[PDB]
Amino acid sequence: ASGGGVPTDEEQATGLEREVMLAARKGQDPYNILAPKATSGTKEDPNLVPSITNKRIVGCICEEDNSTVIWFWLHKGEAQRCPSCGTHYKLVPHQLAH
Amino acid sequence: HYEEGPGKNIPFSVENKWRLLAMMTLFFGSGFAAPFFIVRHQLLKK
Amino acid sequence: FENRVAEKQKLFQEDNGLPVHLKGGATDNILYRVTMTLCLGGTLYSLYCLGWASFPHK
Amino acid sequence: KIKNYQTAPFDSRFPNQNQTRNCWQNYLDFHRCEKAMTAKGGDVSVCEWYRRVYKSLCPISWVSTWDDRRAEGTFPGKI
Amino acid sequence: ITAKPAKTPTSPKEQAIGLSVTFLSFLLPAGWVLYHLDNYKKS
Amino acid sequence: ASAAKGDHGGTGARTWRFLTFGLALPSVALCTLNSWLHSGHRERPAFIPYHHLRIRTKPFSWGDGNHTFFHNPRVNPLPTGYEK
Amino acid sequence: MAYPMQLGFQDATSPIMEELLHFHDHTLMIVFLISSLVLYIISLMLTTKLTHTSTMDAQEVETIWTILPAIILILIALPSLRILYMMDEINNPSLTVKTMGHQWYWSYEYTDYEDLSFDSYMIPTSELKPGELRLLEVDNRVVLPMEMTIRMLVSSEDVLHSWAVPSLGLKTDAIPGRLNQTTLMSSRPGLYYGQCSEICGSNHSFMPIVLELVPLKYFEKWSASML
Amino acid sequence: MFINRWLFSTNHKDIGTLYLLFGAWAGMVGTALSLLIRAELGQPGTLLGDDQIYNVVVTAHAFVMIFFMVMPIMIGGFGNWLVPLMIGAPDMAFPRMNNMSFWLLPPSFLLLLASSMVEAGAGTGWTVYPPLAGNLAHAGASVDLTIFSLHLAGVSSILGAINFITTIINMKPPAMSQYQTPLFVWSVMITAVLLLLSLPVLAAGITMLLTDRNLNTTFFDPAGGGDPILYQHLFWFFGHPEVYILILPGFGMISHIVTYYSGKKEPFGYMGMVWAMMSIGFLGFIVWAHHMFTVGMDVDTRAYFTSATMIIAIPTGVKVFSWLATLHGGNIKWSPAMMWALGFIFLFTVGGLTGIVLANSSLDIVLHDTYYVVAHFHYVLSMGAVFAIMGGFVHWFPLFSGYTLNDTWAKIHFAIMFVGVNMTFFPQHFLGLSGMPRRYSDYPDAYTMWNTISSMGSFISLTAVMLMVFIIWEAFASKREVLTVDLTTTNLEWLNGCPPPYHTFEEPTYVNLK
Amino acid sequence: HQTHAYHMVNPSPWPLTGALSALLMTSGLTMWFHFNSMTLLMIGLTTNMLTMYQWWRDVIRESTFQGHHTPAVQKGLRYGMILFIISEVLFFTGFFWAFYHSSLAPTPELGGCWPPTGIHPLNPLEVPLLNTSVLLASGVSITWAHHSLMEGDRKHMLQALFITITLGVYFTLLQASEYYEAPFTISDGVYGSTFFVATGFHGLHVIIGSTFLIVCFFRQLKFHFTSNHHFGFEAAAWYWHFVDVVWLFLYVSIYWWGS
Ligand SMILES: CCCCCCCCCCCCCCCCCC(=O)OCC(COC(=O)CCCCCCCCCCCCCCCCC)OC(=O)CCCCCCCCCCCCCCCCC
Ligand SMILES: CCCCCCCCCCCCCCCCCC(=O)OCC(COC(=O)CCCCCCCCCCCCCCCCC)OC(=O)CCCCCCCCCCCCCCCCC
Ligand code: HEA
Ligand code: HEA
Ligand SMILES: CCCCC/C=C\C/C=C\C/C=C\C/C=C\CCCC(=O)O[C@H](COC(=O)CCCCCCCCCCCCCCCCC)COP(=O)(O)OCCN
Ligand SMILES: CCCCC/C=C\C/C=C\C/C=C\C/C=C\CCCC(=O)O[C@H](COC(=O)CCCCCCCCCCCCCCCCC)COP(=O)(O)OCCN
Ligand SMILES: CCCCC/C=C/C/C=C\CCCCCCCC(=O)O[C@H](COC(=O)CCCCCCCCCCCCCCC)COP(=O)(O)OCC[N+](C)(C)C
Ligand SMILES: CCCCCC/C=C\CCCCCCCCCC(=O)O[C@H](COC(=O)CCCCCCCCCCCCCCC)COP(=O)(O)OC[C@@H](O)CO
Ligand SMILES: CCCCCC/C=C\CCCCCCCCCC(=O)O[C@H](COC(=O)CCCCCCCCCCCCCCC)COP(=O)(O)OC[C@@H](O)CO
Ligand SMILES: CCCCCC/C=C\CCCCCCCCCC(=O)O[C@H](COC(=O)CCCCCCCCCCCCCCC)COP(=O)(O)OC[C@@H](O)CO
Ligand SMILES: CCCCCCCCCCOC1OC(CO)[C@@H](O[C@H]2OC(CO)[C@@H](O)[C@H](O)[C@@H]2O)[C@@H](O)[C@H]1O
Ligand SMILES: C[C@H](CCC(=O)O)[C@H]1CC[C@H]2[C@@H]3[C@H](O)C[C@@H]4C[C@H](O)CC[C@]4(C)[C@H]3C[C@H](O)[C@]12C
Ligand code: CUA
Ligand SMILES: [Cu+2]
Ligand SMILES: [Mg+2]
Ligand code: NA
Ligand SMILES: [Zn+2]
Repeated sequence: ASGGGVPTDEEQATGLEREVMLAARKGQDPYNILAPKATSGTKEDPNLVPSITNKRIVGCICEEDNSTVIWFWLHKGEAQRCPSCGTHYKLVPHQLAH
Repeated sequence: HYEEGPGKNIPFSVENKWRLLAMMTLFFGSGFAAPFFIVRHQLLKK
Repeated sequence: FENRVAEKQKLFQEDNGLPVHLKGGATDNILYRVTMTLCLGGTLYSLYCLGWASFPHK
Repeated sequence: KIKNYQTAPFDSRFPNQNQTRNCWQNYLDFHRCEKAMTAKGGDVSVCEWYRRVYKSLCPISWVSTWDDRRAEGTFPGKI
Repeated sequence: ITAKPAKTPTSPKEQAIGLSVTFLSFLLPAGWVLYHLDNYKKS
Repeated sequence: ASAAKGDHGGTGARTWRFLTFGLALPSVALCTLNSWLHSGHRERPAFIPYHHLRIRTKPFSWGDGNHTFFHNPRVNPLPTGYEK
Repeated sequence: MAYPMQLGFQDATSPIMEELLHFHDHTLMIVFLISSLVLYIISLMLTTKLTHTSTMDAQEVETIWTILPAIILILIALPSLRILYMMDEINNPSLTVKTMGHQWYWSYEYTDYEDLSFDSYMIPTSELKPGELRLLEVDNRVVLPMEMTIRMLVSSEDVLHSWAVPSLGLKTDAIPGRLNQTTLMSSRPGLYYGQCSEICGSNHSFMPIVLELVPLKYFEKWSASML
Repeated sequence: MFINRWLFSTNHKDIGTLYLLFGAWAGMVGTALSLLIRAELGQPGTLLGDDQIYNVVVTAHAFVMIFFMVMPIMIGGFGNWLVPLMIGAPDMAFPRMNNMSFWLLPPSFLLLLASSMVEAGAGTGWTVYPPLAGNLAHAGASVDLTIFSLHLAGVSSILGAINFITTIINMKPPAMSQYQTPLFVWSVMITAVLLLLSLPVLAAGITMLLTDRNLNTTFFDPAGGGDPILYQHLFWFFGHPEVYILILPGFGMISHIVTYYSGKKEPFGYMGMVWAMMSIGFLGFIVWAHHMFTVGMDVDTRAYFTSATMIIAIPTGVKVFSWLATLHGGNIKWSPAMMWALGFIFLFTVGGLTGIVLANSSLDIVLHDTYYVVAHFHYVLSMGAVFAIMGGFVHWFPLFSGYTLNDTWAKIHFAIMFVGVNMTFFPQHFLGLSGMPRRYSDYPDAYTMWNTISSMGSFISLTAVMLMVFIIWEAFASKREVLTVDLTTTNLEWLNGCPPPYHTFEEPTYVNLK
Repeated sequence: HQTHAYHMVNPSPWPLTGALSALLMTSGLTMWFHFNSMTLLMIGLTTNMLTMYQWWRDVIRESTFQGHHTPAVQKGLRYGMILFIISEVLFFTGFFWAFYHSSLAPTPELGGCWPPTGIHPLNPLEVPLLNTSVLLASGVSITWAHHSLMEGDRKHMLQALFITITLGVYFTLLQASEYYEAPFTISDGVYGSTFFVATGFHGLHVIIGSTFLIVCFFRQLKFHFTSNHHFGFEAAAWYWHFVDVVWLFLYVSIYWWGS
């Protein structure tokens, strides 16, 4: 009535599928599958934006339910503020693949 | 990889504006002329 | 039967710069050439047919 | 008798633009009546109203084609 | 929008040439067919 | 409806195999019995050259152009009637 | 028929066509108003140096520009449907005439009493008599009695055609295997023109309709002579 | 490398480019056909002296403009180029299938040109109604080649619709809801949904015509119990959604252009715009029989279709007034693109309103199959779609190429085209009200004046088209490279430079959930 | 290097070979229908099979062998298949509309009745009923196959899938026999027209569905599927259910109500 013989993802997943699977197991999100949660966005508590380079495009939904998204490049260095609401963002560069 | 930037992300060359003029002229010109020649074809069959 | 997926994963992940449709080996090249030859030849033949059918044979 | 017909009157069974069935129905009725009358020994003149109506409404080519088919034995309608 | 000056400027003379060539590429072939219409009709 | 059986406490592979061999296949066996019993060639009807049937507005691109694709001489008459 | 430089509808020959003229006037007024208002507002928005670029609230003006159009549509729909149903009213005709479309001419049949029928072809331009209309004249006209309700039955013996007479507000497609009904009623005597209104091939532009409306007495003698 | 890049592409930008090129070429074919139409009608009498040829020209003109020019440009061109950029996606969901959607078009176009070359062509009207399109009135390969052309174009669009819907639903930043996507993206998704549902019905219908013509079926043949009216239902069931499919992406681009040149960060009443497009899409599936008011339909059915059709004006009105409300209080930039958008708003409104006149079955009895209908759709569809395409083209050309156009030349082009299209089509309202039938190669003498003026206006538009080609040439010839673009904070597609790199968003955007 | 989970596909020649094969098959049908030749059609059908083979072969290479199908990619493929099936439903809708239009208002040429005069319909209680139990049963067996795969049972997955396929083949064989035995043909008016074109397209779909299941069978034999990642099988099953439901509508409409 029952038996085995069918591989599992743990045994057979490869390439990027395997990476996303193992990273998710450690609670990490190297392939940006999840929406990051916002900090208070102040000068002292800026939103930390990971990047593998020295600039990353940020999209700011200023207030919940706004249909307009404010887009801008966040560069490495001092924290920048959203052109519309002023909330702070700071780039935290490099790594991903060891 | 492929070339990138102005004049490089297209299937035709814009290196020479006169060769380009010739290309655009054949391209758009062939399209506009086709119906006239199809009508001519049909008139000459009978 | 035995599971030989890992062998195939190694073959297809081999860093040789080959696009996936040719990464299996020499056979991929042959099958591709057969396919493209039939497509291009058949298309030329179709143009020929169109030329033939475009005129009346009274 | 009871006639004095100008043209086929409005028939509540066929009140719309498509009058195909009105013509067809009256053609069938005339020929069904005509058959019953010539059969059981009677007068075809009772079938007159249907003949007038279908003659007024039906295209000549339809009536003609249907007549030809009844003769050939290929008329699909039941008479 | 802001842009830099033309890398290969097209002078008025050059524009007159491009415009003329363009108009001619559309008008000549069609003009030819239309002119010879009667020659096609019954021949 | 709910059928007339029961399980539902957990629909798994065992349950679906049970349905395959206990209901599905037996139903197919019964219908196969009923069909290969009610078969037997029916006496073909008299031919009447009805105009709405045996349509021919352009010859078929095969054979002599007058035979349908899966033409059965026994039951499919041509526009002129059954074949020899 | 249409005359040179005509802008609107041909003069109404029947009461229904008059009805449509009044309804079109009503609708066109609304079309003029709305399009001019839109053009006006475009020019109003584009002619001031004053600005207001911050976020604007919408759920208030959207009521106005949703309720107003709805009311205007009902104001158009009411008279529209009144005419639609009016056209449909049972009228009981005094005569039934059938017309069959053919690849490139119309045939007519008056079979209420006698079996009268004939073909109606366009008069070639080379054979037009002085003062006759190019592409509109036919050899045999559709003689009909004026001031009487007539039932027109339309069909075809080949492809689709469409029987139309603008002055009477008529257009009924001629479909093979189908018998379409429409009623005709001319308030005046005269000649009324129309043209095939469904592409039927090479000579679609050349199979017109000409109705000749005369008093009943003349219509009867004509029917007789046409047997 | 050339073949790999341009024949084996899996890149959304390159594929959008192939589509714009294909559409521009098709536009030339479509324009020539339209000039042939107007030349035949330019003076009383016959020019071609062969009305079957005239009918073939009218037929091909419609197919080319609709299937090869408008759809490829709006959906395949602007859609492929802009949709992934506007949502920060790395490419389309099925980048390889996307390439086949493109490559099915040249063969489809070849089949259309083949049908006009063999036999006497398909002089059927783009509606291809039987029995005229049947194997007796149109014997030979022409109509079958036309049916096959439509099959290929249909498969191309259906696969494209699946691609766009999947891309728009599945590939937005994790934090972006559907209510945070730009209006163009919404316009493309709704268009894709209509394509997905309507094209298969057309495919069923034309397949039935194909079998009636070649396998002795009689779906539309009364002799076998069929009905020509059935084909009309199946055709128009697809046909009405198709006209909305042709304008929806235009509405999307108009919203962006108007917002952009009004110096606004967003369109007025965003949710009302989304609602309006969805309602129009929905209502567009329940009004088809307004194309059949003279076929002999029951009066109640006619009253229903009259009413349902009119209701579409409500959601459309919300869009029109919202565009005006977007202009309100703006720092208006009088660019060539803004001019096209303003011309669109006005010309579309005019055409839409004559559509409302036609919605009334009573009046339609008299206006059906006359030039009033041709005037109606050349305003909403021809001017509407073409003006939206030109506005979008001049607006995004610098993004696609990295070069700027000469603004003065582009304003001149707009001016000429505006005069040309109005002189060509406005007089057609008069011809329609006075009774001139559509699909006619000649007309009774009374109609001479308006047809003469209309054909003259058609030449003015030809002058605009030739000028357009020159303008594009001049841009590519001078090479004025873009430096700065305003309002990028609310126009993401411009944020990666002009032109953006082959691969964009390799590292996705960062968007907080809060 | 990318930091998103989506698939950037290597430049491929398949979209072009596929498009050309479409041209060859359509040109081919025209050459066959009018210039009595099947040369173009044959080449077209051949290049089409070759294109599908290589294209789907590559999708297997990209997923099973290279690991490009992350959850985001698989989610998109789910939407793609659902949308594809929806377009197929609408295609059949046109044929059901054609059937109902003709049958609900039989014209005088048919005798003003349905079925038309001279048409003797098949008994819906005979082979049509058998075909119905056959597809319904394959719907049960494929569900068993699916649960076996998810439960990691190789042998029973293969057994259930085999049974499903045999049932699909049985349906096809029965239908082919019905086609040969039918006293009416596709040329027998609108009755034969609607019957053969609708059941004919359905039959084609059964063959395509069976082929897809056979592909899954061999991929399973080769251990491609894991107990948790097997979209090809899921798509095959969704498609199979679609084919099943279309049959139920055909059976109810054409075979039963239309008799
Ligand atoms: C038919 C083609 C005409 C042939 C002429 C070409 C001659 C080549 C000699 C050869 C001399 C070699 C010179 C080498 C390099 C430059 C020339 C080029 O490589 O040669 C070819 C290239 C380039 O194309 C050209 O050659 C010039 C085109 C210039 C276009 C300017 C467009 C400006 C508008 C902006 C568009 C969006 C881009 C803007 C944004 C920028 C992009 C991001 O094309 C392509 O490979 C892809 C285009 C595919 C499809 C487009 C329409 C086809 C319709 C076919 C249906 C037929 C049905 C039967 C119909 C049968 C007919 C009866
Ligand atoms: C080139 C055409 C020349 C026509 C000359 C007319 C000859 C008059 C003889 C002078 C002889 C006068 C005596 C005749 C009376 C008979 C009345 C009637 O029985 O016949 C009734 C007919 C006749 O119509 C008239 O009662 C006259 C109306 C004329 C309107 C002219 C607008 C002109 C705009 C400029 C060029 C057009 C392009 C603009 C586009 C306008 C959008 C429609 O009604 C129609 O159905 C025609 C129009 C139908 C649909 C269009 C609706 C949208 C209009 C938009 C208005 C925009 C205004 C902004 C201003 C526009 C700014 C651009
Ligand atoms: C871009 C393409 C497009 C669009 C968007 C439309 C939009 C509309 N069309 Fe048109 N139409 C065509 C393309 C298009 N059409 C084509 C190609 C044909 C003919 C095909 C052929 O036969 O070959 C056709 C045919 C056609 C017919 C058939 C006529 C006949 O053959 O006899 C009808 C019938 O009702 C009609 C109606 C409408 C209506 C009511 C709208 C509505 O959607 C318009 C709504 C818009 C407005 C009304 C303007 C904006 C609104 C306001 C400013 C608000 C206030 C307004 C009011 C209160 C009224 N159209
Ligand atoms: C999108 C649809 C579209 C477009 C743009 C046009 C454009 C034009 N059409 Fe139209 N036409 C139809 C769709 C369209 N038409 C349809 C559906 C029919 C009905 C056919 C039938 O009855 O079966 C028809 C019928 C038709 C008739 C009626 C024929 C008859 O009844 O006998 C006439 C008559 O004047 C006409 C004229 C014209 C003219 C002069 C133009 C144009 O010349 C006007 C100016 C527009 C342009 C010149 C387009 C320029 C665009 C480009 C070149 C693309 C540029 C590309 C990029 C920037 C990327 N058309
Ligand atoms: C011309 C026709 C051709 C088309 C046929 C279409 C599909 C059929 C193809 C193959 C099907 C048959 C076998 C499949 C292959 C191997 C099966 C062997 C597995 C087995 O033996 O399974 C057993 C089931 O019995 C089984 O087969 C039993 C299987 C038989 C079931 C149907 C037989 C009916 C017998 C009479 C009863 C009818 C009464 C009706 C009652 C009312 C119903 C509600 C359960 O055992 P286990 O110990 O828990 O299992 C351990 C691992 N195997
Ligand atoms: C065994 C069950 C499975 C059915 C299919 C198997 C074999 C047939 C070959 C191809 C079928 C594929 C699709 C169906 C298309 C037309 C209907 C075919 C249904 C069928 O096979 O019907 C047969 C007719 O064959 C005919 O004409 C068939 C003539 C064959 C020519 C095919 C014509 C191709 C037309 C295809 C158009 C394709 C358009 C597709 C559009 C896709 C969307 C863009 C019935 O035979 P008959 O002798 O009339 O009656 C039986 C009397 N003893
Ligand atoms: C066929 C049927 C259709 C026909 C006609 C419909 C046209 C409607 C005509 C008028 C609409 C009246 C709306 C009233 C809004 C008042 C405008 C205003 O003044 O705009 C703002 C209000 O926000 C807001 O409503 C947001 C800004 C304004 C809100 C409305 C803007 C759009 C108005 C219409 C735009 C033109 C398009 C009309 C379409 C026909 C100003 O804000 P506050 O004063 O709080 O702050 C300023 C700081 N203080 C406090 C120190 C003064
Ligand atoms: C004779 C008369 C007319 C003939 C016209 C024939 C036209 C073309 C014929 C040749 C086409 C066959 C070639 C195989 C196509 C496979 C497409 C496919 O399978 O496309 C997939 C997407 O659609 C999905 O899922 C789900 C969708 C699957 C689509 C399957 C394609 C079938 C094509 C026919 C469609 C007919 C339309 C039906 C409606 C009537 C995969 O997307 P890719 O971008 O490739 O990869 C993305 C990678 O991440 C994968 O690892
Ligand atoms: C489902 C939505 C809500 C329902 C609201 C109503 C809208 C559509 C209802 C669908 C079913 C209606 C059937 C009613 C039958 C009564 C009409 C009838 O009897 O119509 C017949 C044809 O109906 C036919 O095919 C009808 C066949 C279909 C026509 C309707 C088109 C819709 C089809 C596509 C829908 C896609 C949805 C996807 C499905 C999963 C025949 O033609 P008549 O014109 O009658 O000829 C008689 C004349 O001689 C008298 O003058
Ligand atoms: C004589 C017979 C010839 C008749 C012509 C048609 C012939 C065959 C059609 C049958 C189609 C076979 C399709 C096989 C697809 C194989 C590739 C596949 O199934 O690819 C899968 C993705 O799904 C995917 O693209 C899903 C792709 C969906 C494709 C299904 C489309 C059906 C095609 C219909 C075309 C005709 C339209 C009808 C005409 C009117 C790969 O992902 P997984 O399975 O999760 O694997 C990954 C795991 O191993 C990781 O652990
Ligand atoms: C709808 C789009 C069409 C727009 C109208 C076209 C605008 C004018 C195009 C000019 O083209 C031509 O002009 C000629 C006449 O001026 C032709 O010459 C011809 O006529 C001659 C003299 O009259 C000869 O010298 C040559 O043999 C000759 O063929 C002819 O070939 C043609 O190329
Ligand atoms: C509720 C929904 C979305 C609101 C939001 O979540 O932001 C909004 C968007 C558009 C609105 C609709 C449009 O504004 C059009 C209509 C306007 C009338 O004022 C009320 C009904 C009306 C039909 C609106 C109802 C409702 O308020 C809608 C449907
Ligand atoms: Cu008869 Cu047009
Ligand atoms: Cu419509
Ligand atoms: Mg019509
Ligand atoms: Na003329
Ligand atoms: Zn912000």
